[PDB]
Amino acid sequence: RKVDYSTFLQEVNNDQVREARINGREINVTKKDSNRYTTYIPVQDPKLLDNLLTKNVKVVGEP
Amino acid sequence: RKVDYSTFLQEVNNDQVREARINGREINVTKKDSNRYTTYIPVQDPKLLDNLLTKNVKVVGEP
Amino acid sequence: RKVDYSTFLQEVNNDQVREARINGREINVTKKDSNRYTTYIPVQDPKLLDNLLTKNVKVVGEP
Amino acid sequence: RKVDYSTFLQEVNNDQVREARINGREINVTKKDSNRYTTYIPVQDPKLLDNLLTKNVKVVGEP
Amino acid sequence: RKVDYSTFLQEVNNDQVREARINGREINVTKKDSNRYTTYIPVQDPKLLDNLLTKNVKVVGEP
Amino acid sequence: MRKSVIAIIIIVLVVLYMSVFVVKEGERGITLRFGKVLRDDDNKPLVYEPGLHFKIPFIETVKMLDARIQTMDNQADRFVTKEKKDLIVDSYIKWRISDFSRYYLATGGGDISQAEVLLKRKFSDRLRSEIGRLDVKDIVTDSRGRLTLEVRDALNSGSAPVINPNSMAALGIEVVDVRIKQINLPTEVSEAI
Amino acid sequence: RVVTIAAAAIVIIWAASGFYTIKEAERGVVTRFGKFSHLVEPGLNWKPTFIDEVKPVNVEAVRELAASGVMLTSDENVVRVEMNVQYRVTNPEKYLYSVTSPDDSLRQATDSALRGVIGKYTMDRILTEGRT
Amino acid sequence: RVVTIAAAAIVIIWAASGFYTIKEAERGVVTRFGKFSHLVEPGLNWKPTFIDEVKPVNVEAVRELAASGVMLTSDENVVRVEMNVQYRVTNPEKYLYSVTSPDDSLRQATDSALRGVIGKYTMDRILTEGRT
Repeated sequence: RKVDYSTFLQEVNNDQVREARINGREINVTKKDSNRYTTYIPVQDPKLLDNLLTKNVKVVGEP
Repeated sequence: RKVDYSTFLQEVNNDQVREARINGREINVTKKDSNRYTTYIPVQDPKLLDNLLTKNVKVVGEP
Repeated sequence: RKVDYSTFLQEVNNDQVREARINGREINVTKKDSNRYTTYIPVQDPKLLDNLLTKNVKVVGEP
Repeated sequence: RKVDYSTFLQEVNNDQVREARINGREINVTKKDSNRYTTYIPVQDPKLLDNLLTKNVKVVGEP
Repeated sequence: RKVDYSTFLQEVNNDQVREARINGREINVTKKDSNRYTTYIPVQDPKLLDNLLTKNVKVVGEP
Repeated sequence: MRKSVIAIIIIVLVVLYMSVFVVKEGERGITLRFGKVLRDDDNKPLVYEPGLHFKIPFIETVKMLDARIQTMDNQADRFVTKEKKDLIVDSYIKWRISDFSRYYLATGGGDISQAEVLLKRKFSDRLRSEIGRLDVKDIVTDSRGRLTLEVRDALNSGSAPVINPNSMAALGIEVVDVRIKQINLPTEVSEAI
Repeated sequence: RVVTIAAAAIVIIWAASGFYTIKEAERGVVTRFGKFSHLVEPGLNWKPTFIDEVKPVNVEAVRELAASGVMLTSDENVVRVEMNVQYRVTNPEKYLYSVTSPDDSLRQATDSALRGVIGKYTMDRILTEGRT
Repeated sequence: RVVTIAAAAIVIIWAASGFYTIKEAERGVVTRFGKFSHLVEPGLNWKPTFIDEVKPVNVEAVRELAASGVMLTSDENVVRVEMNVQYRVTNPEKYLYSVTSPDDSLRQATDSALRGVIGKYTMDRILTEGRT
């Protein structure tokens, strides 16, 4: 089940997810209600990390 | 042992890391209490290197 | 020899390095007292070149 | 002739350069007095082209 | 015909170009007076695209 | 056999390569043997004008003397004018080697450093003595017509084929032009202005 | 037969290394073992390799020099003055052998001449009717 | 023939130990036992070991020293005076066999002469026309 990047941004703007597993382009996302999905970054977005860090959303990388 | 990036940055702001050996995608980290672990950059963040330099945290590259 | 990147940073802040030869990943540092050593960059730092210039440190590229 | 990058810079700010041709990392530098010397870029500098343009220095690309 | 990058920027700043087809480094410039030539981007210039869009210049990418 | 012929021809070729001598048009250079190149050809050593020459492989060493005008600049100086006002003169002097043998013999070494320091000392002394008689306004107004030409003529002649030991003509050097680049005032006078 | 083939090979290498190119704008000064052989026009040319050397010099191009300084005037006044000097190279043997680094010598001469000329005039006369 | 071989070896050792080198700026003095009988120019030379002793002294290079002091003037006024003295060495025999450590002796002589001259003139003359 795949979710739009924009929708991801207004969703995290509403403080509703907890974890962001970043695997290169694709991201594994779990909401506050234990709903898991995948989102794709269109292009490189520097503001992504700043927005994710500011709103207390945890991020984890992958090997 | 792998440690989450958000926890890593918060711990760095806590001034509890002493050395961070960065291997490109990888980071090998030593806590002030001699605890060794390993973490990952999700996507390139110059603010990471800025935060480690301003916190007087040792940074190590390798060939 | 090998020297930590943060050590190089604080070293160039105090103005006792003279020549810095950049070969891609590696750095061959020349001290003011004819001491030569080697440093490595953790990750791409735009502020590095500006900082080296503003302190009147010779910078030499390689083919 | 090989000339390092720093003195090329303070020659640019002291407008002794007339034409610079950049094929790759290297720059074929021509002075106002028609003396040419090659320079090597240590690491990519975003401010380099801006500084070159503001000083009214002729810039030439390469195929 | 080949026209230098700085000359091309002086031309676009003076409202003389109409459309620009960008193929990687290569750029095919068409002036407002139906004269076509070709230029090359020396290094990555972030200000280039902003300057082109600001001066009401048609910009066309290619496969 | 043919191997011996190849060996002998390559050995004579490398001997010729080690014994070849080249002198460029710009400079005139004489051979440097450890003992005897001094006082060659009776009193005056050999000049060795530019061109091909032959040298003994190891008894002597190559070295060159430049043969065109050199520039020596005095970055900063302090002079006292007639009215006891300090002045800073930044000036450059152009000198040409007149006679090479006497230039080599009189200077301690073939290096231009010794001749440069001798010229700087004499020129500085010559200049200091000359200026003290004038006023700062006259210095800044018509220096070239009253200082530089007179200093150059005095340094060439040596006043204050007859050669004065005091004169620079006694040395192999000759002064072709003396100019004053920049004139500066003490920080107090500059602040007052 | 070996000696003849060796001679042919060495003369072929001699001729191949003999050729050189000189840019259209520039001229050349060729010296055989440092004797100033002659003056060489632009284009493709031949010279005995390992015997004579050619030095190229930019003659067609026009060279510009900038001279700036804080300079004392006649009426005990200091002014910042900037000049540009355009010059071109002729008879390149003179440019190559008369004076070491002619550009620096010309820069120093320009500074000296600027000081000499500016010393005569007063500040206001400069600031108003300088250029001509 | 063992004695002959030993004698040849001693002669070869003599030849290999006799030679010495002198830099261009320096000049050597060779002493025949105690007495000095020759001065040698900057070139490769050979001396009989244990029979001749060579000492090199720098000549061309110039030595520079500083003389600085708190001084009493003619009108009993204190002044800080600094000077630099540059000298060179000639006649190495005198430089080596006249005074113990001539550099220190020249330093003290310079200090004494500067003391003698500064106290002759008054304070303001020293302050204004001290340079020439």
